[PDB]
Amino acid sequence: FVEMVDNLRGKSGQGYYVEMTVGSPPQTLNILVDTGSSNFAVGAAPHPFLHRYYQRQLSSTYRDLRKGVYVPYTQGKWEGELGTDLVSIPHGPNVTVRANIAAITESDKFFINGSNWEGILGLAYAEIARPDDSLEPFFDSLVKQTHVPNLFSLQLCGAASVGGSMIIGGIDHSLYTGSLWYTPIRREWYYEVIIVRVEINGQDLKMDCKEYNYDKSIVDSGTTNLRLPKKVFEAAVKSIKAASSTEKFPDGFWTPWNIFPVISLYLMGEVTNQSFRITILPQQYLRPVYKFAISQSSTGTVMGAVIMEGFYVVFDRARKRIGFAVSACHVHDEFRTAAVEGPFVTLDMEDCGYN
Ligand SMILES: CCc1ccc2c(c1)[C@@H](NC[C@@H](O)[C@@H]1Cc3cccc(c3)CCCCn3cc(ccc3=O)C(=O)N1)CC1(CCC1)O2
Repeated sequence: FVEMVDNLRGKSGQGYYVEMTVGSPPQTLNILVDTGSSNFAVGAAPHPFLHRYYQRQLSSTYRDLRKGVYVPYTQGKWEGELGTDLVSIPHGPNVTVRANIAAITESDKFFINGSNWEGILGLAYAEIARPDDSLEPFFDSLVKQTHVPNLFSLQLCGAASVGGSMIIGGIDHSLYTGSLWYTPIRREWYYEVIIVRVEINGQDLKMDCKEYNYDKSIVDSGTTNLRLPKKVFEAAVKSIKAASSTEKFPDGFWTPWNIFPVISLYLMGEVTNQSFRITILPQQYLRPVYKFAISQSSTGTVMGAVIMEGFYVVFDRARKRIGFAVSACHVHDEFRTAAVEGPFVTLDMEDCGYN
């Protein structure tokens, strides 16, 4: 999959994007890779922040669906006009597919002033597509229309320019060390997973595990931070504060690598009563602006770039599971390294999920 290695770019905190083409003749656009949503949407009008935009008038293969659409994310939102067109990924598989495309015609706090992307590729499932689950997401269209296998993987590498790889249809073994460990996708909407235990410096947070997944835990390449439910964030911060008593930092805030604690999330494994743990280092959760990149949520745990930059993450849709392995590009020192380890014995893991 050599041609797909290093096909991701971005600036820190502004997301990771891949080059795509849309229309005939092909119009090149940079498109955010977002496992936390399910719509393919591109700027279609001359917003002043945009380097370029989709011009439907130039495409002979454009088809109008004569239907509006609107997607609000955590912070921004857009509305637009649904249609279909031919799409490919220059540094992806050698194929062209007819996909649904939302042409964005109005937006608020969505495009970023100074960013180098013009659209978003929602890689999650139909259940959360707008306006409804009948709007087939891109990856579903790709798998339907080609022989591309039903999985993709992400190696997000970080550094204020960032880089990475999206391997569509497979796994590049040179991008990770050790073994992949798989956690089940609990339900196909977001990439929802179940966290069964949390350790700060190998010390259990000792919370009811249901709190870790209240109301969701998801894997989201579109989110920068590791986001934790407040009751879990509260307990997480408390322990991180204690762990790091050598120095004091102000309340609002919430290089000496060895002073900061590693954080371990234990994830439901593939077998009854079996889990595994992923562990990140301070170099993952201390990101240059350093800013502390763990935050509160009312919408559950979001394993964003802070988690994903430690690991090669395989979205094995075919088998309804997500794989984690230590990333071959992750930043580490002579002392410590990000880790994926197992098996562990964990009882009542099905009770950790919220209903
Ligand atoms: C289906 C639409 C939708 C609606 C709500 C929503 C989500 C998705 C979940 N995923 C959010 C993710 O899709 C978006 C994508 C995005 C949108 C605009 C810009 C960018 C990314 C790039 C910049 C990344 C910075 N950043 C983006 C988001 C959140 C935090 C954050 O730091 C964001 O909304 N990401 C994340 C959650 C579900 C749990 C919280 O909320």
